[PDB]
Amino acid sequence: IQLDDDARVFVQANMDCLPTDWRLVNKFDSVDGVRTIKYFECPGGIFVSSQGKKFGYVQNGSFKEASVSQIRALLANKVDVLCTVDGVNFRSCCVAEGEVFGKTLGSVFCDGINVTKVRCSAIYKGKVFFQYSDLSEADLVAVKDAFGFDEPQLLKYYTMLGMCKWPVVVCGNYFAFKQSNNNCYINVACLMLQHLSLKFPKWQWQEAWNEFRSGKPLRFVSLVLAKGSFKFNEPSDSIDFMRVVLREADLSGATCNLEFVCKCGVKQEQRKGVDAVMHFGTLDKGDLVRGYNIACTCGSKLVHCTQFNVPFLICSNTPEGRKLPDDVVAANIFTGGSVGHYTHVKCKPKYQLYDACNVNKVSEAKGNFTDCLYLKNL
Ligand SMILES: [Zn+2]
Repeated sequence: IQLDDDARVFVQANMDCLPTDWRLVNKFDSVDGVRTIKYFECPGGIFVSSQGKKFGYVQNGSFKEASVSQIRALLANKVDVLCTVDGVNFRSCCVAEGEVFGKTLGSVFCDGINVTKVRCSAIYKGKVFFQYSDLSEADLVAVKDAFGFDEPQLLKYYTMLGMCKWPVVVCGNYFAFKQSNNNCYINVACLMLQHLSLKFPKWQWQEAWNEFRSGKPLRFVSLVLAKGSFKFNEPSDSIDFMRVVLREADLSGATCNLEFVCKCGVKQEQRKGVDAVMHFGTLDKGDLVRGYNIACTCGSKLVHCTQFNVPFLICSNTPEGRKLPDDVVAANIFTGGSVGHYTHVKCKPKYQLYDACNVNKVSEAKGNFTDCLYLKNL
């Protein structure tokens, strides 16, 4: 015949199999004077047709040339979806069935999955679609309000959401991440965060945290990796991850009084929030009260905490072998060597080692500990 490849495909496909809503025409007509072959009749008074080799449709009395995709879209049931950039304001949009979402929506995620190249279907009806390309200044304001991100951070977030497909499994009363991409610093950090009650002012963070608490941490993890300077597949410190998390949380009630003494002189401060609950340079809470030394330009500062008003404490240090202080609830261990694996112990009632996705009663654990969590006697 003389039809275009696509058009030939479409026309002779639905020839040896004429669909339900249709009707075989197969006739000649004179539309706007021009000889036109009408192939089929479709709902809405549309006749899929050809003016020789040009392809299209007749509606009312006019012929319009159109791609097989445009026709296929015109005949299809439209699906309505909710588009947003921040998960706070939404607009309903229609997308042709069988068509690719990306065409009309730009880059999009749905339920944590990139669907920029998925083909539309009634299953997506009423689903939320997150857009993130071609963002106006208003959009970026919205994003800064709901995510606390700028544009590069947002793009990083969707990138991580794409790449971080780590299975998460149940281990006793906790969850843990299958090991890959040097993710154990994330694993032990989250094992520690699972003991904590937190709320987050920014909506996307609170929502992600709710999923986290219900055993679905990947979204939240992706937010954290986006907020910080973490690189996929690159090992980092558990304490950094925890710090980013806690910097995002509402810890306004948490304070403590600190005193420093060194050659530079004498300083007294009240630290608030994350600064009140995270401490570096000792693993022992008791040292915070009795005083301990950290390194400084002048050599070494003496550090003393005189007042605590905190929901919990995390004391961290460069990895060291030592007997665990008496009140520790959970701890991170950095086991060096060539690479550098992280594992985690919980102390009560059973002293237990969490390593990837296994749990075993501890027989002997000498170190090297890097983070200790305290919930009582503060
Ligand atoms: Zn000094």
